[PDB]
Amino acid sequence: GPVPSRARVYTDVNTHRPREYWDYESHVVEWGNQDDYQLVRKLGRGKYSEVFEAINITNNEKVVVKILKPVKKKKIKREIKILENLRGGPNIITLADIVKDRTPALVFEHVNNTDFKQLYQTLTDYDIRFYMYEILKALDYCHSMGIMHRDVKPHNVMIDHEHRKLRLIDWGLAEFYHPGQEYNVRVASRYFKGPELLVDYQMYDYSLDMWSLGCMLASMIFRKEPFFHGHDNYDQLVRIAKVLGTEDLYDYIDKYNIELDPRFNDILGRHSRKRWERFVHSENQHLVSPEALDFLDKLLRYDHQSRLTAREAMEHPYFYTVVKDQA
Ligand SMILES: CCC(=O)Nc1cc(Nc2cc(NC3CC3)n3ncc(C#N)c3n2)ccc1C
Repeated sequence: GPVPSRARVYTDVNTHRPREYWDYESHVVEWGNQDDYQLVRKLGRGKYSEVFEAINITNNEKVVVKILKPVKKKKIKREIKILENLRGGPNIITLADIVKDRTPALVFEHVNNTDFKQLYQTLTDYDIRFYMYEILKALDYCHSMGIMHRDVKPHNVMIDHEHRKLRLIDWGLAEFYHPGQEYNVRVASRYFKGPELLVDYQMYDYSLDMWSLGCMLASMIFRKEPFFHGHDNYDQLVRIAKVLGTEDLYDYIDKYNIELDPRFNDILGRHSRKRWERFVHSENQHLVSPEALDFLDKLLRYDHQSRLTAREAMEHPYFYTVVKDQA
């Protein structure tokens, strides 16, 4: 069977906490008063919810309400517990309230978001570095708190551009990291799935989030959304292999003694590792630096153990200007 793996960092953070921190099955939800909110307008939909703008009539605050579709009580408890554990951390969305009426509804802080597919197009080199740094602060925090997001992607990053304000949202797929735990690989949107998910390696960790982040960075600096455009989960690994190369993929599989689905054998083929130069063009060149490419290269690795940590990523030369400016 497959070789075990442990997170390089924050390995035992949960083991050292009282049981109640991570044992979300035991959590008892604190319900607020539904009558404090009036729905204003529909914002959109999710896999597990319908999302509204509302107003708290107690204090006239704008709020966002996520009314949950039918989900197991333990999955709702997990998201609540994680949001409560992370509350106050840098750039983490605030869960304001939990209400029922017998559908349960999560009430969040409102972020005045600029349209994903209209904001990114205006971003400068500096803007990308700045917002990437802000996401890294949220990820280092949640990882340090023993939590994997497992769904990092543009839709889950709210940006109020006028206020240079960012929040990482939608903790519905997030989970506590426990050394030895075999996690569900059916997580994350296709284009952002890490190689560990695609090859069915269950003993993954915080490093999953760093792959997803690298996918985001590539899409932003290269003006290519998505970067890895697979047709399905199988073809998704092929798209990755056409860039990172098949030699390193098969090295990863060997190292962990992973049993590769036989479907893959006739589709992965043989690919060279490509230089990042082939994605640079006259339109995107203003976003691309040696620093950007070095950083990206160090996130997008097959081997989860070799990817930068959040805290290592924050020390990369790509961010030196940002770090100086924040003083
Ligand atoms: C809260 C529901 C969730 O977890 N995901 C989600 C959010 C959403 N839209 C949104 C949209 C906004 N602001 C936009 C209207 C100006 N905000 N602001 C804060 C939050 C939050 N949290 C937010 N979610 C649309 C679809 C889904 C699935």
